[PDB]
Amino acid sequence: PIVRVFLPNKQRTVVPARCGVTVRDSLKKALMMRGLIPECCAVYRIQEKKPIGWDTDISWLTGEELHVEVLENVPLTTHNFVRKTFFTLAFCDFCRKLLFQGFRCQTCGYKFHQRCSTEVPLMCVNRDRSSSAPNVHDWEIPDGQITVGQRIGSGSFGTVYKGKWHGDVAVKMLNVTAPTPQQLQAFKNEVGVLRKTRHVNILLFMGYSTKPQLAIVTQWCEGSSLYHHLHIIETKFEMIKLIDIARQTAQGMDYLHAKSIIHRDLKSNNIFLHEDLTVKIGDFGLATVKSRWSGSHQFEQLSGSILWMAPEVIRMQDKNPYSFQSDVYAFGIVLYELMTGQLPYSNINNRDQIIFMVGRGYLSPDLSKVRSNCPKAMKRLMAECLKKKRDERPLFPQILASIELLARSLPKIHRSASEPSLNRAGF
Amino acid sequence: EELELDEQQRKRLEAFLTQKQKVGELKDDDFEKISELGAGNGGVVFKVSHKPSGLVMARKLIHLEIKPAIRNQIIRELQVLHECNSPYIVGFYGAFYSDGEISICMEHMDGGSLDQVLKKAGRIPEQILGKVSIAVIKGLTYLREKHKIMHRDVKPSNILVNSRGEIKLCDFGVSGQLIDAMANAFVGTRSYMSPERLQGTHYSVQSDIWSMGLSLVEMAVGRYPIPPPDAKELELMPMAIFELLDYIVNEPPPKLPSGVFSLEFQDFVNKCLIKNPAERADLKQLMVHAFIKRSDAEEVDFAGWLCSTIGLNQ
Amino acid sequence: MTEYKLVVVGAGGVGKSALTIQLIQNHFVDEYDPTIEDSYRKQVVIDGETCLLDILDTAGQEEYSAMRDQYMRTGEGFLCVFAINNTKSFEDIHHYREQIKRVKDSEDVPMVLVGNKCDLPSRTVDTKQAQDLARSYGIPFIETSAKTRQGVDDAFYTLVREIRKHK
Amino acid sequence: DKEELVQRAKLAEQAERYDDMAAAMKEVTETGVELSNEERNLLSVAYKNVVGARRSSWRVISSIEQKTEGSERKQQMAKEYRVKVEKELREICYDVLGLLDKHLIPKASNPESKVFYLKMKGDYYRYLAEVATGETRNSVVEDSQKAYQDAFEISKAKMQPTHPIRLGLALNFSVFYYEILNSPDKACQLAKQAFDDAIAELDTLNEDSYKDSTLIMQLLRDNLTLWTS
Amino acid sequence: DKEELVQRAKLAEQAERYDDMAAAMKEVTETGVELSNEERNLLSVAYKNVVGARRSSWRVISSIEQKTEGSERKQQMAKEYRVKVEKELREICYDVLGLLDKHLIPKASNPESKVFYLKMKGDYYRYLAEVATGETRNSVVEDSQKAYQDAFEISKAKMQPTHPIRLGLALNFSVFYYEILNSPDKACQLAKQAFDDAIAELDTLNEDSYKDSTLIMQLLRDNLTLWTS
Ligand SMILES: Nc1nc2c(ncn2[C@@H]2O[C@H](COP(=O)(O)OP(=O)(O)NP(=O)(O)O)[C@@H](O)[C@H]2O)c(=O)[nH]1
Ligand SMILES: Nc1ncnc2c1ncn2[C@@H]1O[C@H](COP(=O)(O)OP(=O)(O)OP(O)(O)=S)[C@@H](O)[C@H]1O
Ligand SMILES: Nc1ncnc2c1ncn2[C@@H]1O[C@H](COP(=O)(O)OP(=O)(O)OP(O)(O)=S)[C@@H](O)[C@H]1O
Ligand SMILES: O=C(NOCCO)c1ccc2cncn2c1Nc1ccc(I)cc1F
Ligand SMILES: [Mg+2]
Ligand SMILES: [Mg+2]
Ligand SMILES: [Zn+2]
Ligand SMILES: [Zn+2]
Repeated sequence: PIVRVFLPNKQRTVVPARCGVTVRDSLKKALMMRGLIPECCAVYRIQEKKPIGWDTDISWLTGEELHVEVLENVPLTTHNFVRKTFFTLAFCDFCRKLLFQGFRCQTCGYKFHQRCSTEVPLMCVNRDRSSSAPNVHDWEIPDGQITVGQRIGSGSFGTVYKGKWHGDVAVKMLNVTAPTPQQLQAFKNEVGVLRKTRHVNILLFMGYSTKPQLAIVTQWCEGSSLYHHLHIIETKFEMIKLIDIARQTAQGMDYLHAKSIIHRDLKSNNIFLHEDLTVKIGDFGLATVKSRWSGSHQFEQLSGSILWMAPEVIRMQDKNPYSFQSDVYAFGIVLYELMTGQLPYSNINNRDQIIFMVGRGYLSPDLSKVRSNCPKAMKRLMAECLKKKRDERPLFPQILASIELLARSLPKIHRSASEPSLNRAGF
Repeated sequence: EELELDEQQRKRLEAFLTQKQKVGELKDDDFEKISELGAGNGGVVFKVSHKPSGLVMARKLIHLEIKPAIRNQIIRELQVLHECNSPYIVGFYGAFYSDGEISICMEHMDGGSLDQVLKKAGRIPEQILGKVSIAVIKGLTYLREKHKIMHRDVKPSNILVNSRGEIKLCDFGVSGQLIDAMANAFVGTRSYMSPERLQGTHYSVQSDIWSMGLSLVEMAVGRYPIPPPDAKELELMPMAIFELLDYIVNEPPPKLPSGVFSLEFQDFVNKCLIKNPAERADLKQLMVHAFIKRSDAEEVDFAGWLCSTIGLNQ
Repeated sequence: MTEYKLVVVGAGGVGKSALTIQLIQNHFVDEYDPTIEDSYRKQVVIDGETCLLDILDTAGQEEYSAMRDQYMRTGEGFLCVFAINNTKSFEDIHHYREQIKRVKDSEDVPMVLVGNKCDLPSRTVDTKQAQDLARSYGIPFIETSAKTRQGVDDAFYTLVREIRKHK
Repeated sequence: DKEELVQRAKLAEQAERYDDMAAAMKEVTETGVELSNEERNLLSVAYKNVVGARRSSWRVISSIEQKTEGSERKQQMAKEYRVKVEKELREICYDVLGLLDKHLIPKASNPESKVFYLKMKGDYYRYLAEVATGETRNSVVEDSQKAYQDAFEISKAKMQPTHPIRLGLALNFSVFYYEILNSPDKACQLAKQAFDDAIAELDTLNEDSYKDSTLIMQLLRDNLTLWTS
Repeated sequence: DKEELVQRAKLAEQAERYDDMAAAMKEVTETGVELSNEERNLLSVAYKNVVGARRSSWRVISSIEQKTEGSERKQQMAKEYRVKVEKELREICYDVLGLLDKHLIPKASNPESKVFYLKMKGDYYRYLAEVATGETRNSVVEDSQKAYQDAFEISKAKMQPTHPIRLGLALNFSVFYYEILNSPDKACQLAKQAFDDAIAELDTLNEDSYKDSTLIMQLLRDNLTLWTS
């Protein structure tokens, strides 16, 4: 008289069917061997699955097949909550609105409103008053003026030639050969959108030309890319310098989103470190030259690199996968690259496998390779930026604000922790 | 010898070795580009000639920004090719680094890759296909014995031929560091990796066998087998990449249509496309396959047929 | 990350289950509860790699060899266990190796020879016999005691290393 | 030299010591010289911090008072604490109003500074009223009405429908309406009109003020959505 | 009477207003009535809030002091402000220290209360030494070491090593060693020993003492991780 038992984690065992012996006593040894306890698990019999008591005699179950499923009764969990009110710009992590009076975790810095308490994640993973007024603190250059420069490199959709037009200018030779009239019109519209733009941290857009094939003319930049300094010379950066770079990079993304233009291609190659101090970004927008047209349509064709692509843009089940969340995810990968100094997925050499495992959600960037001097708040920010779902990702105003807060909080957090406070919360 | 090489193959190998002995150091200024042979996924191939010797060779340039240490490591790893000598491998001359570019000097092949031949021919006769498979198996065996290296990138684009009918392989993964470097370069349209290797489990040449079988099927049908032809698509005798990968992982593999292909060939491709890599036969078991025996028994004037199909005058 | 399927085989009573339970839970079972089938999972770092071990502990009683054969077919490497006080269990290592060859349809299967119960007095299978048998198959020999835990990790970790070599 | 006081207040800002900052800026106000655009922000923020802290204290005390509903003198003690903090808040607001009406209102060369000062006056009257109860509440409500009307007229006349000051003034006026007059219809109408005006010039967003304007607009949308009920 | 003071202190803590609560607890302990652990926890938290805020302010001010050197004589007035802040800190520190000798240390009825008071004395000695210099700092740190050793000996001889209070005492002692003796080796060894002792005594505590231990152990792991380099 024996009973065959199926166990979680695709395991199994057989126990004898002795009279006077319960199922719980029979399987206690197996559960202890497998780090489980009967009280936190359920037992079912095949008859399709019928739950039975743990105290049931195994003798009456002779010849039967049993299955064990783990229960869930005590999530428990907690954070160290201290009441506090922020006098600068801040937002609830859950409710995404302005935050004047609420609660704060001393552990990780999670902030939420009084009314948002029941929605806070359980695991410390590392008639109301209205709001108020918070504190305050046709442009084609004619031919004969473009100096055909020297070939430099070829990217996802273009080629680089540094020419002369009233000084050094950057010219990108597009890989598109035959633009459709509708495609040409849309290209002109987007160029006109870009022309009336100007910012300290965005490269100037300087028109275009169409006589010598079709190419884009932009302001040339001196120096080198971020990707070079992170992985060519392997020059390390200090916390102040690194967070400053991140803050500057985020500064321009808010501007671009304010003018309602999706970057779609923020990879570490596309960030310049001009004059060794100022972050400048180029090579953005241009929806026309990507997703090669089959006619009067531009059905989405994937192109470029895959490390900085978000899961949804890979999945391609959405009509307009390139949304603000794509730029958010790109910024997350950029933060990770700056913080670790190692490219993501450094243990997989098959790009097909990388694509597949990103698409099914099975693989995410490492979170243990971070250094041991980065404050936990930046880790929380980085973790939040890389969420699989696109709905819960933050938008760039919030990330800019949190970066600003953690930056101004820098001088006091360098030293080690001291004595922590007690619970000081009511639940 | 020490191998099963006839007089012709041995003599041609000796001649190529003698030609290599006439080639010394390689530099950028030592070669002049004659024509472009095609652009790769992250590079391009140019027909070049070594002016100090006048020999016309094939040169592939790879653009990948890496640190000098990795460059020198790849240079050291590339030196193994000198001891590699087999009729089934594209001849090489050498490689060097210059101008932030990776250049490799290899034997120029006038026959071109199988992709252009298939494009200009539509479909390939089974007799022609059978001859290539045995040479592929022998080359894979040579690589696995002499160097224990799995190609991992077996596809029609990596097979070159000549007007003489000889078949050789290339683009093998000899340098693992270079393999890792090219991993994060750009994106492709269609792939051929085995479903198990997508799961992080290594089974060496089983994936190569699986990829070879699918490549042979595609060359036989004149269409990418994924997705399988539907009704009128099969009667003719823009899918997303993620869709293709998921379909490959979670669908039964396709098969040759009945009647138009010999049952031995259908059994061979079924064995070569077993979903379980463990159940898939190895090179030894595939060698003793009845279809392979028939192919060996058969004799085909492949060189003349290829010249006629391309249009070359003998 | 890396999963290894390990099968423990050998004659009844040699200590297959006691060895497995020492690996999984660091506890020695002194009772003799004959196995019909038992499988376990254990995550362990071996040579710097985080390994998921599936341990398939089989019946020594030949009455249940059909179940044993189903476990063997899924396995990647085999611990072939005898007891140092049971000469027939030692002689029957040949039987178990032949079973592995039959079920795996291969003569090239990772295997480690384990001589268990080395804490006992009056040992009757000597070191020279055991090392000669392991040598005859080209496999490692590990002495173990499930009671003292001597050799337990070495036996399983060596098998993992043999599987890696074979891959 | 007032610049020394300016630097002192700037240091105190990051020092998070707001009482000393308030006193230092009050000294500069007492100097009786016309202020710059920059210093006005510091003054407003400095007083706003203290007023907001006191407001939060009053809110939590009132919430506790509504919560207890017992029979004990703890409620009386809490009410005494509430009246004490209300008294000190009244003193602070009176000081701010006096300084404003004696130095800033009399000397307003540029209309924008006048609009800002009137907005401050109205918001501080609202701060008074939210604890005020009785005839004095009605009087300060009327004074806030006058200030808001005066500011709104000049804003509609000589201020773009995109500049942040006008947006904040509209927000404050809407809040004052919704809280004091409890007239959601007109407040919603004003909010919709202001949002439409802002959307009209959705392009004219220069480097100087891009995030603040859109942040205010988002807050307006949120309040309108909340008021839809 | 005293219960009314307790309610007042709880209300103040809820409203985050601290100085009034500090004075209330000071008079509560000056009354000389029996003091329980729950009551003194409120006093400790109250003093901790203000002292930590002012410590942060001093740290920021000192950072700004050395932020710029080749400039005008504004660093001079900045350091004058810093000295004023330091004097303010010294006054409250002296009051706190004298409070122990007045009521806490003499009215010592239970060993864990003595451990708690000595730990507080050492912590505030370290706080003073943060700004103290020279012979005064040396004397203060010697006094801190004396209290540290006395508290640790009693903790070792009397109660279990798995209680959170002992863990906090060890952590603070290690931090003091790092910040004064600057001996990473001795402090690291002591921290590792304490962590191992805590790990040995696991799964043997009460329902209430299941969360404090987690935070303390996490902090210990963080300190060891940072100090390993
Ligand atoms: N002294 C000693 N006894 C051991 C050792 N290993 C196992 N035993 C004892 O030998 C008996 C059989 O052990 P067990 O692990 O059940 O053997 P098994 O090979 O799994 N038997 P089966 O094939 O029936 O499943 C038990 O009484 C066990 O305590 C050992 O190393 N030393
Ligand atoms: N404004 C610029 N000034 C200087 N160099 C530039 C400028 N824009 C592009 N480049 C160079 O262009 C090279 C390759 O072209 P890019 O398209 O910028 O790179 P890329 O990232 O491969 O292309 P994409 O579309 O961004 S993926 C880079 O390595 C830069 O050195
Ligand atoms: N040995 C060769 N002899 C003659 N032509 C060759 C040879 N190798 C490559 N070519 C040609 O050059 C082109 C570019 O080389 P490839 O590296 O094969 O490009 P590719 O096919 O895009 O790269 P993959 O990785 O194989 S898809 C090929 O498509 C052929 O037309
Ligand atoms: O060429 C390659 N991939 O294709 C490029 C995209 O078309 C390739 C790919 C991997 C690799 C590892 N070590 C060398 N490797 C290559 N080089 C190579 C190998 C053999 C010959 I013979 C000539 C060669 F250039
Ligand atoms: Mg190729
Ligand atoms: Mg057993
Ligand atoms: Zn938390
Ligand atoms: Zn919220």
